[PDB]
Amino acid sequence: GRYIGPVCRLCRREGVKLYLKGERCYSPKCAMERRPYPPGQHGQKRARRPSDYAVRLREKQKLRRIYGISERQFRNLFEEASKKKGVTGSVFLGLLESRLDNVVYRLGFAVSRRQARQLVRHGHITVNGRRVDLPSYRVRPGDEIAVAEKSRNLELIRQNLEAMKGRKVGPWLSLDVEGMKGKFLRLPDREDLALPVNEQLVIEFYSR
Amino acid sequence: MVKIRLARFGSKHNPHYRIVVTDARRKRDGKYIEKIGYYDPRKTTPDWLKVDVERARYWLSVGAQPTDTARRLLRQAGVFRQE
Amino acid sequence: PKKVLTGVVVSDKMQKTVTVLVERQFPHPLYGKVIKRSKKYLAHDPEEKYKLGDVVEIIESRPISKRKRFRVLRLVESGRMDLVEKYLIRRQNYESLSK
Amino acid sequence: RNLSALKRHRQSLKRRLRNKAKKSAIKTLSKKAIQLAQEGKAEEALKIMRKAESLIDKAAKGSTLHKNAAARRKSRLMRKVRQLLEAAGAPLIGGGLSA
RNA sequence: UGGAGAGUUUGAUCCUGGCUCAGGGUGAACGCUGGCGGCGUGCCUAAGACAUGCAAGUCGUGCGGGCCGCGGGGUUUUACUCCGUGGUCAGCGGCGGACGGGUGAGUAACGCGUGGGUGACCUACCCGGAAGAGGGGGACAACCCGGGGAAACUCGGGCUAAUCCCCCAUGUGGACCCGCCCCUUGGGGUGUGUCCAAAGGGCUUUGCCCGCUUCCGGAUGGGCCCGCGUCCCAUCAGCUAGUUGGUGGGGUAAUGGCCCACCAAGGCGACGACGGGUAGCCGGUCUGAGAGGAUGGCCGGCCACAGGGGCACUGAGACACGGGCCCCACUCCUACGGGAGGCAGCAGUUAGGAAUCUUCCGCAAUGGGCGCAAGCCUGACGGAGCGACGCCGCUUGGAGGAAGAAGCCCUUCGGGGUGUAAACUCCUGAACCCGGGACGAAACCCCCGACGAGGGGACUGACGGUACCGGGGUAAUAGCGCCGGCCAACUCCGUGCCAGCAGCCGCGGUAAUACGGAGGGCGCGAGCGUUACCCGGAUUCACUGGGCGUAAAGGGCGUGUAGGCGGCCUGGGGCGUCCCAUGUGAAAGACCACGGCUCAACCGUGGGGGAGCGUGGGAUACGCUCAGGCUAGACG
Ligand SMILES: [K+]
Ligand SMILES: [K+]
Ligand SMILES: [K+]
Ligand SMILES: [K+]
Ligand SMILES: [K+]
Ligand SMILES: [K+]
Ligand SMILES: [K+]
Ligand SMILES: [K+]
Ligand SMILES: [K+]
Ligand SMILES: [K+]
Ligand SMILES: [K+]
Ligand SMILES: [K+]
Ligand SMILES: [Mg+2]
Ligand SMILES: [Mg+2]
Ligand SMILES: [Mg+2]
Ligand SMILES: [Mg+2]
Ligand SMILES: [Mg+2]
Ligand SMILES: [Mg+2]
Ligand SMILES: [Mg+2]
Ligand SMILES: [Mg+2]
Ligand SMILES: [Mg+2]
Ligand SMILES: [Mg+2]
Ligand SMILES: [Mg+2]
Ligand SMILES: [Mg+2]
Ligand SMILES: [Mg+2]
Ligand SMILES: [Mg+2]
Ligand SMILES: [Mg+2]
Ligand SMILES: [Mg+2]
Ligand SMILES: [Mg+2]
Ligand SMILES: [Mg+2]
Ligand SMILES: [Mg+2]
Ligand SMILES: [Mg+2]
Ligand SMILES: [Mg+2]
Ligand SMILES: [Mg+2]
Ligand SMILES: [Mg+2]
Ligand SMILES: [Mg+2]
Ligand SMILES: [Mg+2]
Ligand SMILES: [Mg+2]
Ligand SMILES: [Mg+2]
Ligand SMILES: [Mg+2]
Ligand SMILES: [Mg+2]
Ligand SMILES: [Mg+2]
Ligand SMILES: [Mg+2]
Ligand SMILES: [Mg+2]
Ligand SMILES: [Mg+2]
Ligand SMILES: [Mg+2]
Ligand SMILES: [Mg+2]
Ligand SMILES: [Mg+2]
Ligand SMILES: [Mg+2]
Ligand SMILES: [Mg+2]
Ligand SMILES: [Mg+2]
Ligand SMILES: [Mg+2]
Ligand SMILES: [Mg+2]
Ligand SMILES: [Mg+2]
Ligand SMILES: [Mg+2]
Ligand SMILES: [Mg+2]
Ligand SMILES: [Mg+2]
Ligand SMILES: [Mg+2]
Ligand SMILES: [Mg+2]
Ligand SMILES: [Mg+2]
Ligand SMILES: [Mg+2]
Ligand SMILES: [Mg+2]
Ligand SMILES: [Mg+2]
Ligand SMILES: [Mg+2]
Ligand SMILES: [Mg+2]
Ligand SMILES: [Mg+2]
Ligand SMILES: [Mg+2]
Ligand SMILES: [Mg+2]
Ligand SMILES: [Mg+2]
Ligand SMILES: [Mg+2]
Ligand SMILES: [Mg+2]
Ligand SMILES: [Mg+2]
Ligand SMILES: [Mg+2]
Ligand SMILES: [Mg+2]
Ligand SMILES: [Mg+2]
Ligand SMILES: [Mg+2]
Ligand SMILES: [Mg+2]
Ligand SMILES: [Mg+2]
Ligand SMILES: [Mg+2]
Ligand SMILES: [Mg+2]
Ligand SMILES: [Mg+2]
Ligand SMILES: [Mg+2]
Ligand SMILES: [Mg+2]
Ligand SMILES: [Mg+2]
Ligand SMILES: [Mg+2]
Ligand SMILES: [Mg+2]
Ligand SMILES: [Mg+2]
Ligand SMILES: [Mg+2]
Ligand SMILES: [Mg+2]
Ligand SMILES: [Mg+2]
Ligand SMILES: [Mg+2]
Ligand SMILES: [Mg+2]
Ligand SMILES: [Mg+2]
Ligand SMILES: [Mg+2]
Ligand SMILES: [Mg+2]
Ligand SMILES: [Mg+2]
Ligand SMILES: [Mg+2]
Ligand SMILES: [Mg+2]
Ligand SMILES: [Mg+2]
Ligand SMILES: [Mg+2]
Ligand SMILES: [Mg+2]
Ligand SMILES: [Mg+2]
Ligand SMILES: [Mg+2]
Ligand SMILES: [Mg+2]
Ligand SMILES: [Mg+2]
Ligand SMILES: [Mg+2]
Ligand SMILES: [Mg+2]
Ligand SMILES: [Mg+2]
Ligand SMILES: [Mg+2]
Ligand SMILES: [Mg+2]
Ligand SMILES: [Mg+2]
Ligand SMILES: [Mg+2]
Ligand SMILES: [Mg+2]
Ligand SMILES: [Mg+2]
Ligand SMILES: [Mg+2]
Ligand SMILES: [Mg+2]
Ligand SMILES: [Mg+2]
Ligand SMILES: [Mg+2]
Ligand SMILES: [Mg+2]
Ligand SMILES: [Mg+2]
Ligand SMILES: [Mg+2]
Ligand SMILES: [Mg+2]
Ligand SMILES: [Mg+2]
Ligand SMILES: [Mg+2]
Ligand SMILES: [Mg+2]
Ligand SMILES: [Mg+2]
Ligand SMILES: [Zn+2]
Repeated sequence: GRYIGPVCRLCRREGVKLYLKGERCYSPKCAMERRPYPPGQHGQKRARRPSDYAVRLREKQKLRRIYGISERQFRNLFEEASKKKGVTGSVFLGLLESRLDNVVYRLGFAVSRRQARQLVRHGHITVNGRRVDLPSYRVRPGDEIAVAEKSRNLELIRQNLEAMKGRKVGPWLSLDVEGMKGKFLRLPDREDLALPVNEQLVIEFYSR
Repeated sequence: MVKIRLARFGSKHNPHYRIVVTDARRKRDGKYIEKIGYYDPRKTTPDWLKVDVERARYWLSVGAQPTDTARRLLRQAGVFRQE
Repeated sequence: PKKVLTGVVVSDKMQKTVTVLVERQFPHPLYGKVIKRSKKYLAHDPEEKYKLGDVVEIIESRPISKRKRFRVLRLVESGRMDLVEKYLIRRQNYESLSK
Repeated sequence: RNLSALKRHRQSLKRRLRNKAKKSAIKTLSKKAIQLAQEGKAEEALKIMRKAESLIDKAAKGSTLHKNAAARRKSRLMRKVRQLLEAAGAPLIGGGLSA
């Protein structure tokens, strides 16, 4: 499914500016920079005080639509995190960040997460030399996420890695722009992520 | 008679065998007496064949009969080597 | 180990056989209360040595007959007719509840 | 329209007649000897008991009168014979029975 | 490393209380929709009825033949006959047909689970050890002849071989009676007496191989017995004649009242007998914070069954699914006399049903049977096919793109919404098109060595030109439910207690956010809903964890049986209780870690577990028991 369709309507409905197109969510064209109200005929009307279930559902939907992961994989990852020892929320965020498509996005190979998903699915991304075409692939600490030697001549990768010159990467990632590769150093901490999501709200949403 | 044979435990197109001591009259995946090794025919890992040599020698001393494949795998593990 | 029980001879009216009543205490599986159950075993007395009221040990044995699978190991203590009277009163109460 | 395992059936029939015969002899001889043990004719009694024991063991050679059931029949025969001669005495021929 | 509640009785409140919802689950079915792959899974009903094919055979290295054919001999020719050889056919004989496979009928039971007993037992093949195999004789098939029958098939006569059957001998040894010793249920030893053994075949031929016989042991498999546990109804309270026990027998591998004679009058039951109903049981599985509740499909273990009922034969082993006999129902053949048959084996047909698959491929892999071996058989199995039935992975594009096309819907007529959504611009390349193209497969076997160890060599792929790799390469399925509250999502029109909706509360009789349609929105997404069922919430059968003055609930009262419960002190026992050690707790599953399919599902390896029960030892505060003592309870 992948929800494929309009994206900045989620930028509007969630009330927080999301980055689903990469660019144009920074440019004054996101429609969140100019239309912050939710979509539909009844978007500009006075909003009623939402229920607690409303708040938790909206927060979980925000966190899910940020990564573009379906409800099935999302709930499975949450249950997997809850089975493990440690804080459920931080482990859940580390699991979501460990996805191959999200790592490709974080490493600057793609401008958006869905563009990264298409780059992975089409075999333009390799892991430790071997080609991997699975967005749900879990990257372990130490894996070298590289670009296919046959794909390093493509225009989009040239553009993205030409813009990545001088740009800093996450504290848990390393980037080699000349070799067009990177390394997943460690699992990111909660302080490492600046996501506008309260993970405890999602934990309480699935606690029901 | 009691025999030393292989039992199939992997999934479809993914065969994984247990070198096992069991009565011949039972099904090949049924209740065996003892697992004395394991064998991976596709060589997926560097350790794709392990045999408990002393236990195999015991079961051969008491009168177990291995299959041709089982005897081959045991011979590869030096069960019969008397050098 | 062959099971060894201890009970009371409550019937010597058979030939070379005695009815040994054996009690046992155990906690209830759900309610935890220590409850007391009992069972009568037909034990082999090849010498008619044991009489009514005798508290005797009983040993698991090769089957002597149908329902007779135990022998009398030894005599724990001599005739105490109090437990026999208790059993007989428990049996006599059955005639009072018919219709 | 059936398979030739019927052969097995045929064989069984033969073996049946092979077994029923031997047993029918043994029993017969047994009775005879016991009669002579009741009437006191110890010589002929033991002389026939020897042949009966021989037939018992020979039938035990095959599948007719196989494992220690044959020893059971021999035991009962020799016991009954020695007991019946003890009601008369004089084990003349001194055959199967030990001194 | 684990626990959420909400709606609803009232004008309003608190409580009690039921109903309902949010969650998870399924061998599912039904509606709408429906793209790919991997792994799983798929008659829950009629244990109804079945066409058809296959599913259990194999050994010429146990034995003699028939038929068809060839070659070489004794003969001058003929007749007759001898030897060798090929194919085929059954027969005699051995092993296997008791495994594997199917199913849940029946069973409330030593059936199963669990822990023990067997001094009361068996175990073909296999392994280790000791010893032996001498001589003679006989029969039935095949085959030949004749008869009966429509058939199935059957009867009589005659010839013959053997690893077929029998006799005598040898007695390593074993079996039995009796006696003695040890041991203690029928265990082990010893003496006399008696009884019991055998089979040959093949060669690389006088030396080995496959075997045979007796015995002891191992190993494996099993039989029987016992403690404890195992659903509902007491609107089932009394049950029992082989019934309970004894003696002696029969029977079995073995105990047993299993069976039979005779004798005794016992045995069972509110601690639920007997009866009725229901139901294979378990490892596990689903749910649950747990306790518990529910369940026993796939896989694994044990049981039982093979159209219904009964029964023996053969055998190490069967009361024998594809063996036999009889009775019953059914179907088919029938010359009406009589016969044949048994998918709950694989696939398939039909019936029933809401519903459950291919009359597929293969002997390559693993396993099984027979054989020295070659090899043969194997619908066990390994695969493929069909079905969103489940689980997992993936696609229907990515980026740029207006203060914002049209259409459509609202509207204070200013405008707002569908919405960067689209068209479009650039980019990648699902599908597909080619080429390469597997792992799974190295053993049996052969050669060297010594038919050993070791070394070497060769054959063999159903899946399948599939997986996978390389190149080329097209923007290229989205649906379903919901939007009054519980519960995330609102307007317009139509309708007018009509048509309808509805899990619960409830909505509609003129302007319905609840009906129907539209626009918009919310939720999931190759799925979405519905129905059914289970657990959950439900502390609503309350052990954890509830109650009974007025909400459902104290018996009308007493006397008292069983049962439950028991003041203070000392001691003995150690039953409950507790502790240590040890055995048991199969595997799979669950948990954790690492690893293999590009990830996952799936799978492999390792680790950790654990109640219960058995055994040995220990503790004695409490409960228990026994013995004694005290007076505060009780009675006098
Ligand atoms: K009575
Ligand atoms: K209220
Ligand atoms: K004949
Ligand atoms: K002797
Ligand atoms: K044994
Ligand atoms: K409990
Ligand atoms: K059979
Ligand atoms: K390309
Ligand atoms: K070799
Ligand atoms: K490519
Ligand atoms: K109308
Ligand atoms: K409506
Ligand atoms: Mg956690
Ligand atoms: Mg946790
Ligand atoms: Mg078996
Ligand atoms: Mg190795
Ligand atoms: Mg060796
Ligand atoms: Mg007692
Ligand atoms: Mg008496
Ligand atoms: Mg008796
Ligand atoms: Mg046959
Ligand atoms: Mg045969
Ligand atoms: Mg006669
Ligand atoms: Mg804790
Ligand atoms: Mg703790
Ligand atoms: Mg009222
Ligand atoms: Mg009201
Ligand atoms: Mg009022
Ligand atoms: Mg539900
Ligand atoms: Mg549900
Ligand atoms: Mg359709
Ligand atoms: Mg459909
Ligand atoms: Mg499939
Ligand atoms: Mg299938
Ligand atoms: Mg059925
Ligand atoms: Mg069911
Ligand atoms: Mg042979
Ligand atoms: Mg011939
Ligand atoms: Mg010729
Ligand atoms: Mg002539
Ligand atoms: Mg033949
Ligand atoms: Mg079976
Ligand atoms: Mg019943
Ligand atoms: Mg038991
Ligand atoms: Mg019972
Ligand atoms: Mg048991
Ligand atoms: Mg034999
Ligand atoms: Mg034998
Ligand atoms: Mg031997
Ligand atoms: Mg002859
Ligand atoms: Mg002759
Ligand atoms: Mg002869
Ligand atoms: Mg014949
Ligand atoms: Mg002739
Ligand atoms: Mg004749
Ligand atoms: Mg001797
Ligand atoms: Mg002799
Ligand atoms: Mg013979
Ligand atoms: Mg001979
Ligand atoms: Mg010779
Ligand atoms: Mg009774
Ligand atoms: Mg007896
Ligand atoms: Mg028998
Ligand atoms: Mg009886
Ligand atoms: Mg008796
Ligand atoms: Mg009781
Ligand atoms: Mg009953
Ligand atoms: Mg039933
Ligand atoms: Mg759980
Ligand atoms: Mg549980
Ligand atoms: Mg159950
Ligand atoms: Mg089953
Ligand atoms: Mg099963
Ligand atoms: Mg049937
Ligand atoms: Mg029948
Ligand atoms: Mg029957
Ligand atoms: Mg046999
Ligand atoms: Mg027999
Ligand atoms: Mg049977
Ligand atoms: Mg039968
Ligand atoms: Mg059949
Ligand atoms: Mg017949
Ligand atoms: Mg129909
Ligand atoms: Mg199928
Ligand atoms: Mg085929
Ligand atoms: Mg095969
Ligand atoms: Mg094979
Ligand atoms: Mg299969
Ligand atoms: Mg999916
Ligand atoms: Mg776009
Ligand atoms: Mg192109
Ligand atoms: Mg290979
Ligand atoms: Mg082969
Ligand atoms: Mg040689
Ligand atoms: Mg070799
Ligand atoms: Mg091929
Ligand atoms: Mg390609
Ligand atoms: Mg709401
Ligand atoms: Mg509706
Ligand atoms: Mg419902
Ligand atoms: Mg109107
Ligand atoms: Mg209206
Ligand atoms: Mg409406
Ligand atoms: Mg719409
Ligand atoms: Mg569904
Ligand atoms: Mg419920
Ligand atoms: Mg409850
Ligand atoms: Mg609760
Ligand atoms: Mg209720
Ligand atoms: Mg309570
Ligand atoms: Mg209450
Ligand atoms: Mg009162
Ligand atoms: Mg009392
Ligand atoms: Mg009392
Ligand atoms: Mg006290
Ligand atoms: Mg008391
Ligand atoms: Mg004391
Ligand atoms: Mg104790
Ligand atoms: Mg386990
Ligand atoms: Mg659980
Ligand atoms: Mg991996
Ligand atoms: Mg433990
Ligand atoms: Mg103890
Ligand atoms: Mg003490
Ligand atoms: Mg006192
Ligand atoms: Mg007074
Ligand atoms: Zn945006």
